[PDB]
Amino acid sequence: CPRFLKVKNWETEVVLTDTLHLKSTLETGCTEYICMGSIMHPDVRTKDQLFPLAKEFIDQYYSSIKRFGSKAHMERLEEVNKEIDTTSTYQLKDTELIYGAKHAWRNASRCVGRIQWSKLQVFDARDCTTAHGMFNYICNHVKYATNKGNLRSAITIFPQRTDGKHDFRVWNSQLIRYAGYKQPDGSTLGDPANVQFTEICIQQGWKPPRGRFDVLPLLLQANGNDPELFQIPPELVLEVPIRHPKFEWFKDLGLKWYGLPAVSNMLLEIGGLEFSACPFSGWYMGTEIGVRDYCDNSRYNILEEVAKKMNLDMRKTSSLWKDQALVEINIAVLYSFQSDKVTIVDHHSATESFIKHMENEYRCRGGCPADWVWIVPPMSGSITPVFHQEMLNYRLTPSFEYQPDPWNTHVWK
Amino acid sequence: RFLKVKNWETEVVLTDTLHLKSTLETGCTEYICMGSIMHPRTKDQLFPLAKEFIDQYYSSIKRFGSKAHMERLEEVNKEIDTTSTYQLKDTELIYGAKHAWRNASRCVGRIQWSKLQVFDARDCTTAHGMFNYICNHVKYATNKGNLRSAITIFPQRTDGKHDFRVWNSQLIRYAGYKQPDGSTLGDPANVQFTEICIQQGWKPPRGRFDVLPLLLQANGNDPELFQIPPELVLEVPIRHPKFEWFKDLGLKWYGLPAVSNMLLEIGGLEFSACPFSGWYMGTEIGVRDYCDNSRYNILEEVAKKMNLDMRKTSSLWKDQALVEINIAVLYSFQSDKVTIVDHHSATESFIKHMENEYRCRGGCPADWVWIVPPMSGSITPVFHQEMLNYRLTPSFEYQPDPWNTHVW
Ligand code: HEM
Ligand code: HEM
Ligand SMILES: Cc1ccncc1CCCNCc1ccc2ccc(N)nc2c1
Ligand SMILES: Cc1ccncc1CCCNCc1ccc2ccc(N)nc2c1
Ligand SMILES: C[C@H](O)[C@H](O)[C@H]1CNc2nc(N)[nH]c(=O)c2N1
Ligand SMILES: C[C@H](O)[C@H](O)[C@H]1CNc2nc(N)[nH]c(=O)c2N1
Ligand SMILES: [Zn+2]
Repeated sequence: CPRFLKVKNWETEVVLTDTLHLKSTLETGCTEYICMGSIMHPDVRTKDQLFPLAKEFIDQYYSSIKRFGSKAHMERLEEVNKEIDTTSTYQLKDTELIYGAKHAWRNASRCVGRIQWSKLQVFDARDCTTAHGMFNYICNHVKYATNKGNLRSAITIFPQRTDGKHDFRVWNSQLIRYAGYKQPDGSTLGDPANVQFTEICIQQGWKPPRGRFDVLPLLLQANGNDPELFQIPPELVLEVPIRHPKFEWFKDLGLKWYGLPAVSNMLLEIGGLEFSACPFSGWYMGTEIGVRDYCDNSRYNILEEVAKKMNLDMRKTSSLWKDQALVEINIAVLYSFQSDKVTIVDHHSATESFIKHMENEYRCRGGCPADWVWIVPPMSGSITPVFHQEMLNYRLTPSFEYQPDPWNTHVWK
Repeated sequence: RFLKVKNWETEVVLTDTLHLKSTLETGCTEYICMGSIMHPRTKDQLFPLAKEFIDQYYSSIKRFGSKAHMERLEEVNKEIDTTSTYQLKDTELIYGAKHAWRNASRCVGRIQWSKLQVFDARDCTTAHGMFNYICNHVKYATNKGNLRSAITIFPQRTDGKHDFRVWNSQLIRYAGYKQPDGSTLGDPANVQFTEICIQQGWKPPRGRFDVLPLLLQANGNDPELFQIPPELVLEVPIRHPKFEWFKDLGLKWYGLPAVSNMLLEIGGLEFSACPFSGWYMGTEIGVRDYCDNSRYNILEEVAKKMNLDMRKTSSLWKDQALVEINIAVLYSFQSDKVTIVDHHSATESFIKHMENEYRCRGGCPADWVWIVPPMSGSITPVFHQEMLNYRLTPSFEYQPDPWNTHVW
């Protein structure tokens, strides 16, 4: 690998130089003969595996606070090494945990929102022992992050993995999501994405209202025990009914969505340590709701219904009736959130901010890993600046990772 | 290993074995992906490449290891020995050109790959000859609006000092002019090429949509200017089926997209002039040509006529105007009976093509970054389709612009 890799923006002709890729730690899935850039996803660490991973991270941390090679750095190194040697693992200091979480976000190549990476409230939940305790921590997170509509990014970090048989897990994919119900006739009520999880909740004892927008209960696993069900207090769940500034009929569609996107099924990796329960939240880019949640054929799938209300010619694809309806739905989502003073960002503003962030990162850090396939929004790609921006994708640690769904691996007691 | 690609909407899983055939580099490594980067002979080099190609050709016609196949290899080897190169048979040229298209990972139009009219222009020696061949291509491909895919192939590279080149990036394009007030008139993408034409004696009309002359280089000589006969240049005035004011924008485009600056590589041989043409997908014109900030950049004017509120981005005024412009382009071509395909129909055909290719070929190299359309991405099926990208030969390649190489 050459020391300097250059990226060009084809619209501005700006050329940036990447050196940070030299710090890449993991595989992308690509090789010199194949690219897997559009592939969605292309037992514990031993003492000897853990040693260099910890040192790599501790070095990175002390370099970041301008104390590299200091007495405190050398002492922390020795202390960590001693701990790994005597206990097969180690515990992060609060400072290091905070640094690690912010950097996992900073390193998330798929995230367009990273200009915000240094403003992340970190909740240390490593003292948690029970599902009830996890419930308490999660409620506090939701309330803090929601902030009456003035959303604040946050992460709550539960105890790290030990032997792999005592994992903390949030079984939910996001803290707040809507149930989906498969009907005897093959139709689906609610969110089809969530049918499997909904069925699991029902089996565990959840009594479902069986509506279109039912907030799912939390299914929480502490210390490897069987997961337990909890209802999020509804006053903590901020929702926005969707209406359109021109179309008075849009409200009659009965759509709404929740304000807080809070992904809860990822794994946070810091210094070789694995935090299998680390729910984090930011705020929405409008297209996540207006394009994907509402218009994906396998999701709420509303294009036809909206197009019919718009009196559109739906006989030919070339009338672009779908595209026309898609825009109006996204206008409505943004309009409804702004009207209710719930933080949201449009895809133009978000990508423009991301470009500035990327330029700053190249300047101060020597690069910014970015996954074009994910960064470019799902509508109007080329009229956003990110479409024209060459990117380099690579994996830096600390990082957020995918992990298997817990019902697939859980040993029921 | 066999690699699986999944469609996340349909849950269809395909199995790729074809990638195992590639030997050319992608640009990525195990540690860095360059998937969004635009651009990541000798006798000794020549024979194995030739052999590789002759082998797959005789395999494709189910006569691998035949007397014909063996005689051909023997023939090619002697020819490389005694002349430092070799000449393709007509059958081989056609097979190779079709497969370069078939292997073009960035092309969403590949369901048409085996329907390609190949014009053999390897006997051409002068720019005048090049002009004749190109006029014939344009006339055949245009076909009064019923567009037909075609490629015209000029003599291959010999020593690199006698290249045939079409200096135009496409056979038909619009001039761009830098103005005193620092603005650009016409297509800003073509400002440089336009200046070269002017320098060489082209008298510019200095309008918004002036069809550029052809600038043609034969056998490494200085390029020469030619005017395409205007009756051969099919154009479409853009109007809108609802907005009667849209025609007042004075917009038009040409019907024939004919890319002329790529290099066609077959069996180690390099065809530096190989203009090829198909037909448009509407977004090429309506989104990129018309709405790129660096191109005609019409969103603001259009949004004005639509009386949209343009104070805040979150009104999505850009997205609204964008859809209407793309409706106009499709409507206009269709009303004039000029072949064009919308991004919905095109991507749908591409998914079917992928399925065909996995079934009969073991895979289909595809570049998601290029395949997904520049508007309404996730409401087309390719957005949800995992793709594998790898490099197969015969292929179309980029080459440097001739004005950065040519000594006059
Ligand atoms: C502050 C506002 C934020 C915005 C506007 C934002 C925006 C986005 C968007 C639009 C995506 C693509 C999601 C999809 O299409 O499914 C994404 C992905 C991602 N975000 Fe951000 N994000 C924000 C905050 C955060 C925070 C606070 C974290 C972690 C601390 C984070 C970590 C990630 C990760 C790891 C991904 C990749 C997800 C995956 O691969 O499934 N983001 N972000
Ligand atoms: C017949 C109808 C066709 C359609 C609708 C079509 C569609 C497209 C589109 C939309 C692109 C993206 C181009 C861009 O965004 O600049 C593309 C790329 C490409 N097409 Fe096709 N195409 C067609 C025929 C052909 C033919 C006949 C050939 C060659 C014989 C071809 C070879 C290529 C190549 C090499 C690329 C990649 C261009 C690059 O890398 O710059 N296509 N196609
Ligand atoms: C996991 C999966 C598999 C197949 N299809 C779709 C998915 C969903 C992708 C999950 N990632 C969603 C995600 C993650 C982090 C986010 C952070 C902020 C934000 N606004 N949205 C996010 C959205
Ligand atoms: C030339 C260039 C330089 C820098 N960045 C970007 C580019 C754009 C690449 C141009 N490719 C255009 C192209 C190629 C083949 C096509 C075939 C059919 C068709 N309808 N359009 C095509 C359009
Ligand atoms: C096949 C493809 O990789 C897949 O559909 C991806 C494309 N890009 C994406 N980009 C974002 N932001 N979110 C997604 O879910 C996806 N899905
Ligand atoms: C940076 C990025 O690679 C570049 O803008 C690409 C993105 N995808 C594209 N896709 C198509 N079809 N055509 C293009 O010119 C581009 N440009
Ligand atoms: Zn790659």
